Amino acid sequence: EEETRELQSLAAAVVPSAQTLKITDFSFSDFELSDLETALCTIRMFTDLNLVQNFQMKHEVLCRWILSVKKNYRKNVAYHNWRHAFNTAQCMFAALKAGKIQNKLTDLEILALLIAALSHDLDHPGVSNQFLINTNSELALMYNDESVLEHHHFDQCLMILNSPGNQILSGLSIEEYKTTLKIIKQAILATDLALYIKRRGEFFELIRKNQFNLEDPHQKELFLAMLMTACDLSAITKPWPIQQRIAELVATEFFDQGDRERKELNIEPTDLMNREKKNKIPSMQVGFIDAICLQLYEALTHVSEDCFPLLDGCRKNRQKWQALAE
Ligand SMILES: CCCc1nc(C)c2c(=O)nc(-c3cc(S(=O)(=O)N4CCN(CC)CC4)ccc3OCC)[nH]n12
Ligand SMILES: [Mg+2]
Ligand SMILES: [Zn+2]
Repeated sequence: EEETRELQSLAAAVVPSAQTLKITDFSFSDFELSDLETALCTIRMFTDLNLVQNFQMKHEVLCRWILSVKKNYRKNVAYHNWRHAFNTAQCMFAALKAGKIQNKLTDLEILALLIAALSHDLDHPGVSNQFLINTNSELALMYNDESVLEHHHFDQCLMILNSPGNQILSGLSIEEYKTTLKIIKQAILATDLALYIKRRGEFFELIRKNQFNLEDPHQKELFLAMLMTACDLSAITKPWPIQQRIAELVATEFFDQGDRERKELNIEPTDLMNREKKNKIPSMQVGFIDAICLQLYEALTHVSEDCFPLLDGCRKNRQKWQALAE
């Protein structure tokens, strides 16, 4: 069995230090790492956040769970694949450690965030929520057109967590388990950009007015959602060579959806899904940064100044894209 071999290889390998793996760096790149190495990085993230120790995770179970998560991403989807999920978790790790966000959260919240980050795009088909609704996909029918992809991702997450030999939450009490699942679901649903756009104004206003208070349960939940989005979109903050590469992957996925819309819906795709409008990418990236990204990274820096590198990188990438749009 090809999978039992993968499991043994992973379980027997040494876990290099966080320093060696560079996973505390906001500028981290997975490009030169093998699949096995990304799995080892993932073990190191769980380990250095004290999750293995505090929740008594069995090494073998953690290894299998990480392998189940990775295998449940589609290798044929250009951007929303295991590497995106892995990078999102890495950004979460960096924000918690280098950005000092770990001191503001509970162990259960950190556990949920890391699991959620790794699991948030599980089995992503490479098409948008609106595409799924307009084509009457089984997913859209299943979830009544509401955060379709995100409900699917959480259901896939739960399926992995409840499957034999992958139960990494077996060391939690029942009350802890129920709490953790509730947070994971909210954290995964938060990655629906429509929900981010809907909820972020409250967060930005609380920050502007110096009223942000993490002891208020609603504000804590709001913050966790915002942090999920910050990590989900973090490729936009990477050094230029990395961001330019990831942007090509994002455009590939979009153009592939546009091809599907041409054949299956017999429509002309919008500019962002139109491969013929490839020349417009730079201005669309500037638009994405201005409307979606910049305000979030600005707000996060007010929460913790040590998260500044995310804002800095985002600003630098805006300058490079704007230069290419003239
Ligand atoms: C859903 C992809 C979110 C995302 N992550 C990253 C790193 C990127 C990136 O670099 N660039 C794009 C990105 C975002 C927009 S957008 O802001 O206008 N917008 C279009 C519709 N979408 C999806 C439903 C919401 C926002 C437009 C073009 C984009 O990329 C072109 C390569 N989006 N993106
Ligand atoms: Mg998603
Ligand atoms: Zn994502």
